[PDB]
Amino acid sequence: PSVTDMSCEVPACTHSSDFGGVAIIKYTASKKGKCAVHSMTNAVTIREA
Amino acid sequence: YEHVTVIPNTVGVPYKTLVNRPGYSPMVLEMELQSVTLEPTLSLDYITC
Repeated sequence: PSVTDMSCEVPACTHSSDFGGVAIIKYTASKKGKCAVHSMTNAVTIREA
Repeated sequence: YEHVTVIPNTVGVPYKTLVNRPGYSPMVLEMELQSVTLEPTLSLDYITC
């Protein structure tokens, strides 16, 4: 599946040794399926696969 | 979480304060005074009749 239009919003952040942030992403998809997530920076790490 | 406030010495008027903690929604408290009493320490000297 393909996704075409997206936005990002960050309501909270705290730079602790645990996971101290949350993000919300909007998307539009052509059909049902599965997808992978990945970060393009080195200083920020993501839990979900 | 510790919070400190100051209230004037008037009976019968409510007051409000705001609690703000990063990462959480804000909270509002309401306070009102009903009575204040003073009491000295006494010692007896003599009596008359």
